[PDB]
Amino acid sequence: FLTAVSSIDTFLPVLNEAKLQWPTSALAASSEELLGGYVGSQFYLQDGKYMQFQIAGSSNRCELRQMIPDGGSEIGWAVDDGTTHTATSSIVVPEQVDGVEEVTIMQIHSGEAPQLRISWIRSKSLDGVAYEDFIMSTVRIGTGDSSDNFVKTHLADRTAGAMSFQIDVKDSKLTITVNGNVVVNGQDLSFWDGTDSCYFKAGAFNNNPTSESATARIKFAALAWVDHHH
Ligand SMILES: O=C(O)[C@H]1O[C@@H](O[C@H]2[C@H](O)[C@H](O)[C@H](O[C@H]3[C@H](O)[C@H](O)[C@H](O[C@H]4[C@H](O)[C@H](O)[C@H](O[C@H]5[C@H](O)[C@H](O)[C@H](O)O[C@@H]5C(=O)O)O[C@@H]4C(=O)O)O[C@@H]3C(=O)O)O[C@@H]2C(=O)O)[C@@H](O)[C@@H](O)[C@@H]1O
Repeated sequence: FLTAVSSIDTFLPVLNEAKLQWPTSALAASSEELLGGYVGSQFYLQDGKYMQFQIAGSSNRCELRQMIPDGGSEIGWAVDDGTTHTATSSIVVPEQVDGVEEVTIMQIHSGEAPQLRISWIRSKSLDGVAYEDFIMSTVRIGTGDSSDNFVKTHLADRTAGAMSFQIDVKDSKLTITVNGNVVVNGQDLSFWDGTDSCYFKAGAFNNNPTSESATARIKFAALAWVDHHH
């Protein structure tokens, strides 16, 4: 068998507060199964150090979903509880194979919709400007499908090396920090006030591929989910 992610220390904290959804939103592995060596080509320890996710198919996923720690059930939190909800990661996004067009690698999601997706995308025009092979944030400020429901931002061009992300939610404001630099500062999340079902996700969620067989692949050198009280 392939080497399991839980065979080293690095990812135990997040695995203790996650379930794995694969190849759909249906459960693939509970937190205890993840901590206890769940492994396959979709989810294995790569190069002795990376938690690697792989998935093919439109809207299929191999994704961690935030859980209450220590064997608990699904978590839900609010964007304005006065704490800071923080997701940190260090991600190697390799060159994606032909047919893969957008891969969501971190999210904030609720009972109804994704508040935030951080995704790699092959090609995209944003605000009249073309970008290629880059990392994007998509924030929902509404529940509809037209442009004004979203704020989409170029976060960084994709790099060969690891790229760090920090997602902070505090007092209905979102901050995104890439390689130590604040890119998105205080994006408003007030539309979501009253929602108590938000949670973090991370991994690989395959969006709008041109081929159903093309396999997205994303490597995490680090991932953590932490609520900071103030
Ligand atoms: O490309 C465009 O045309 C526009 O796309 C806009 O972004 C899109 C994305 O491309 C994706 O389509 C994205 O997909 C969302 C999807 O709409 C749902 O919200 C889905 O929800 C699932 C949850 O992630 C979660 O896995 C949930 O799990 C439940 C479930 O009951 C399950 O059975 C289990 O037992 O318990 C779990 C639980 O843990 O809570 O299931 C949900 C499900 O219905 O399957 O999540 C995906 C997602 O992961 O984000 O939607 C966005 C969008 O914003 O609508 C945007 O880029 C726009 O600019 C483009 O024009």
